Amino acid sequence: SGFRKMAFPSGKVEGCMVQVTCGTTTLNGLWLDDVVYCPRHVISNHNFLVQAGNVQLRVIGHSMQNCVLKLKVDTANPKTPKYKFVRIQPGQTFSVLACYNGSPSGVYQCAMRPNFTIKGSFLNGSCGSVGFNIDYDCVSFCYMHHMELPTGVHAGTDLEGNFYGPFVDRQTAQAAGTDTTITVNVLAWLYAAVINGDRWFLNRFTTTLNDFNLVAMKYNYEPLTQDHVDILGPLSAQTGIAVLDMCASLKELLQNGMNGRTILGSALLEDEFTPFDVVRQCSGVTF
Amino acid sequence: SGFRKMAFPSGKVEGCMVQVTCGTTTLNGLWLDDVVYCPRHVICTSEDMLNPNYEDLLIRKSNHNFLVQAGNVQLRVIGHSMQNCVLKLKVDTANPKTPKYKFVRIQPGQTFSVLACYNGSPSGVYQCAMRPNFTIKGSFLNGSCGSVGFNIDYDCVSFCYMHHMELPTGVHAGTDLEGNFYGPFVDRQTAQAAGTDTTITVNVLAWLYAAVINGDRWFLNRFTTTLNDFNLVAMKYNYEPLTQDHVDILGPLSAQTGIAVLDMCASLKELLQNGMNGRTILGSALLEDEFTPFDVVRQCSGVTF
Ligand SMILES: CCCNC(=O)CN1C[C@@H](C(=O)Nc2cncc3cc(F)ccc23)c2cc(Cl)ccc2C1=O
Ligand SMILES: [Cl-]
Repeated sequence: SGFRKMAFPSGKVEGCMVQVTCGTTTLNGLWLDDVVYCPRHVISNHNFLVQAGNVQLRVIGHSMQNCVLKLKVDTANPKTPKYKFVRIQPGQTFSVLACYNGSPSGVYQCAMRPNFTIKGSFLNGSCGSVGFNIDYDCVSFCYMHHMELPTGVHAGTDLEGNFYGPFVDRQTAQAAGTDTTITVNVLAWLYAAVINGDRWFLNRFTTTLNDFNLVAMKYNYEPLTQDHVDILGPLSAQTGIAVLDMCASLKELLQNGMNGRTILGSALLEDEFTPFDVVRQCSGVTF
Repeated sequence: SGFRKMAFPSGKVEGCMVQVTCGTTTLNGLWLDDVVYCPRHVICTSEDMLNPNYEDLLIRKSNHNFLVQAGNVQLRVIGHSMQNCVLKLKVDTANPKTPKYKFVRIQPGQTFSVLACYNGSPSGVYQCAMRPNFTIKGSFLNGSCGSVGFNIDYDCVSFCYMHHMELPTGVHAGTDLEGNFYGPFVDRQTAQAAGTDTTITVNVLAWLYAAVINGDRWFLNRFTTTLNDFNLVAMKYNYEPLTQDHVDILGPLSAQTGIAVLDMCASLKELLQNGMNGRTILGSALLEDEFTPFDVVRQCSGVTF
C-alpha cells in the first residue's frame, strides 16, 4: 500500500556527472564513454576544464550537435552504463538528477508538460542536469536542462540538442504557452486510487469519448484519444471500471470538485503519473 | 525557482542492497563492510508471526541456512547474531562499495529518502517523513521488507530506517539500524494500530517560509499571536504543538524573509480557519508537512524573490 511520486534509482546516472568550466561559466556535463555532453551555452580544447570528482579530464576534441556541445575526452568513463538517447512526448514522465558543480544533490520525478516545459526545482548552477528513465539495465537519457523561464518553469533539450518546445538558448523574451492537464495521466491516477481502496468518486454512469472531450476542453484538459483509451485497457480490466465509466467520474469531479475529500492524499487531480508508472508502482518492477 | 519533494541520490545505497533468504522467506538486506543487516522476521513462517519466539527460532539455525545474494554472486555467511529486531549476518566478503556511513535514530517530523527494493534489487526512490505517530506513509508491496531510509549529508550516508511491516490502515512501521522500532510496534502480527496522526506544525511553517522565498505572500496577515494562543487553535485542527525549540529552529528562515515566527504562526491560524479559496501554495491545495526547516534551507535559494 501507499502511493508516492517515485523516481528511478539514480546510481547509474550519478557515475556519469562531471563539472564543465569554460571561462567564467560553470555547469554540469554527462560523461558517457569518451564524450562529455553539456549545454552549448557554456561557451580550443584546453579552454574547456572538465572535472570528474577530484580528477581533471583532458579535452582532446570538440563538436556541436544542435544546442549540445560534445567534448571528446582522453578517458572513457569506466562507470558508463548501458544507455540510449530517447526523445520523449508531452505527458511522459522521467527522473531528474539535479546537480551543481558536477555533484548530484537530489533526485525527483516529473513530467514533460503539454506546453513542453517541466515544473522542476533548479537553482543557478543546475544547467546540464539530466532527465532519464530505466528499462531493465538500460538508462534512456531524455532531457538535459538549459534554462528557467520567467514563470519559474524549466526548458531544455533531448540528448541530441533539440529543444522540447518553441524555445531558444539565449536571454530573450520567452514565455511558456498556456498549459493543460494531462488527461490520460489523471485517469491512470484515478485507477491507482481504486487499487488502493479509494472509491468514493465512482458512479454508475458511462459516457462517450466525444462528450467527454467536449467537457474536458472546457477545463483546459488535453483531448483523450482512442490510443489513450487502449493504453488504459489493463487498468480497466484489473479494476472492472471501463475507461468511459472512469471518464464519467472525472467529468463529475470537474463540474463539482471534491467536496472537502481527497484522493490519494491530494485535493487536486494529479497528472504526473502515466498509465505505465501506475502499473509499475502497483506491481514491483526492479532494476 | 520551483519546489519539489526531492530525495537524495540513491547510488551510495544501491551498492549495499542484497537479497536474504531463509527457508521460504525472501527479503532485502543492507551489506556494509562484512555484515548484512536485515529484519529478524526473515527466520519466521507466517504461522510464527502471531507469537514468534525469535531466540528459540534463531538457536535452531546455522550459517548455511541463510542465503545471501549480491547481484549474481552468493555471499558466504560465517556468523550470525541478533540485535533487538535486526539480524546481523557476518559474511566472508567486505562490501567494496561500502560508502562512508553512520546509523542515526531520527525523531518524528524528520524526513528521509527511501530506496524501495524487492529481491535485493532497487526499484524506486521517494522522500518521506517520520509521522508524529511513528509510522511512515510509504509505498511498499510484499517483498519490500529490509528496504532502507537514509539521508546523505556531505558524502556520509546516515541510515535511519529499515522497513519491517505494513499496518491495517496501509501505513508502514520499522526500526532504526540498531533494531529498535519507531513507535509502540512489535514484529508480531498482533492487533496493533497506528495512533491518531497529527500535522507536523514546524514543517508546515518551514514550507510557508519556502513559499515566501519563492515570491508568494497572499496568505500573510497583519496579526501576530502568542505561542500559547497558537497552540490552543492548532490543536483543534489536529496539529502538533509548536514548542520553543521549533521557534528557535525557524530563526534563520525568519531572519531571511523578515517575517517573525509568531507572525507566520498568525498566517497559519488564518489559513486553517479560511482554507485556500481556490488558491495554491507552491502548487499545492493542502498544507504540506513533509519538508523540514533544514530541507527548505537546503533546496531554496538564499535570495528571496
Ligand atoms: C496488511 C499487509 C501486511 N500483512 C500481511 O498480509 C502479512 N504480514 C507480513 C509482513 C508485512 O507486513 N509485510 C509487508 C511490508 N510492507 C508492505 C506490505 C504490503 C503488502 F501488500 C503485504 C505485505 C507487506 C509482516 C511483518 C511484521 Cl514485522 C509483522 C506483520 C507482518 C504481516 O502482517
Ligand atoms: Cl531527527
